[PDB]
Amino acid sequence: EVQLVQSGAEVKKPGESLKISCKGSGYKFSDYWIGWVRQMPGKGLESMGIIYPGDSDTRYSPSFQGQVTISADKSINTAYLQWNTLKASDTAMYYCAIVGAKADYWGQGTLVTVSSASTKGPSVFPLAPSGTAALGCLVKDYFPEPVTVSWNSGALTSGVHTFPAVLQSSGLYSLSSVVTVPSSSLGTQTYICNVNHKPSNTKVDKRVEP
Amino acid sequence: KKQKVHALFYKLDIVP
Amino acid sequence: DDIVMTQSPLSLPVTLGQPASISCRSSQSLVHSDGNTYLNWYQQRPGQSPRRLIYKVSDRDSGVPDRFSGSGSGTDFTLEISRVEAEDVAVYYCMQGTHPFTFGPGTKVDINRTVAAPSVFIFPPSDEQLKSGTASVVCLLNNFYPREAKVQWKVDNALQSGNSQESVTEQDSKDSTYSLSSTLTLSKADYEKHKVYACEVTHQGLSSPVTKSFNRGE
Repeated sequence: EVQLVQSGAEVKKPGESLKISCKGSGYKFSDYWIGWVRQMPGKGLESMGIIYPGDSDTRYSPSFQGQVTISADKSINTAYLQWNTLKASDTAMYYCAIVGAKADYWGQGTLVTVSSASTKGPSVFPLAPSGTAALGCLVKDYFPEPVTVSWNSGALTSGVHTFPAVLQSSGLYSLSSVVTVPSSSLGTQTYICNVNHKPSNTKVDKRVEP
Repeated sequence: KKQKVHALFYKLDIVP
Repeated sequence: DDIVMTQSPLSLPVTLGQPASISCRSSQSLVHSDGNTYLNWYQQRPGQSPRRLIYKVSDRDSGVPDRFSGSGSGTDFTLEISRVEAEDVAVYYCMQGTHPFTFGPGTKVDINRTVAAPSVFIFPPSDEQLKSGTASVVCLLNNFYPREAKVQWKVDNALQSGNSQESVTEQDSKDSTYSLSSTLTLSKADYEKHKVYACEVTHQGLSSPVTKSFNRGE
């Protein structure tokens, strides 16, 4: 019954304000400290600050002092984290947790993505091969995540590696998918990467030849 | 005053 | 002035059915004026929220199996797992347990196996990408272990920096290896000014660095 439930995923642009929430149920919300933790995509955990919802006594980590406001509406057992003006670098997963007690409870996280990019489907380019060979597809310049890749409509799975997307300086994502195959099968076997980007209704089949 | 500090130094439990 | 929290190693290979240990250090003693030492450990599995395992150096949280234990005093702290199980593959973090609640950097646990050298491949940009004004050159490092690997791009013997991005797969569930892609991005105008494009790979399984290269247009 004891739980912390956070508000849903946020898709926002730089310059907007944002206030996200964390509702605690099953215990006396006013009597336990609540903390906020930031996790940038791929990085470690960082403490942002804590609040005692009973009287809203707030203590910020020096690294986040002045950048955010932590507050609480105890009548509805809710704590908040707020930004006056978002930046792209605020893109991260944000957790709430009970701090300082003998019991440990965390929220499920709120994913915040801050970008001024517009929805865009990928260009798909071959990674051509020239006793094992490698080939692939480069899926470039798309927004937002995700894109899915399969090979030969799902019939080719052995030896396939599809890399996590990277965020380019342009604000668009890119990724590659590769497969290793017997070099003797080149020319006699057909290799097609099937790419899908649902946010732009993009479907591409790319035949990759030597 | 003391309850606030009690709640911060790993002395208070929660029971569902 | 500010306390600094470190962990060792940054990546820990483990084997299911065997013990494991992670270390944490603080730059100054973590003993509080009230005589207690406030040092916590946390586990975070892929795609899940963190969960605390240990508080006050050695007290185990409810529901945490007794194979987990914490130890240490002053500035030196350890988390031990007496017999690793599959669900224990995760990132582990120590944290100063009082304000400002400084986290350690995290130790990433993965599955141990014998050293395996990468197979290296290089891909020139496609003619279809070039007609759009950009050139992406890709270097693939396939099926290696451990994770640590260095990729150096060279363009007519000039070492490149700042114009590539790397992506690494999660550890493969089959052969417990990693793969990695490095993508060098140049303008079409810059790409056509040079001839020899090379990727040089250094890894514990390679007795000498491996270079793969192509000549533009050939």
